[PDB]
Amino acid sequence: MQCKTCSFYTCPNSETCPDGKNICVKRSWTAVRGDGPKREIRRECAATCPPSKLGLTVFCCTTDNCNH
Repeated sequence: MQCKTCSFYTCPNSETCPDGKNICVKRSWTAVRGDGPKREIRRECAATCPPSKLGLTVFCCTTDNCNH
């Protein structure tokens, strides 16, 4: 599989995903901690997505680098 999972909000580069998983994933939530951005759209590779319960905005993708 291949699913880019950067920390910024615009990583068009490519990033294959290891492990026996197979997908792209992202979760976004607003939260003012220090000086970061607003909606933290963290990302990662998995079967469908992280263990989010959808309370967080999950965004997965069944294809090569998708969720930038």
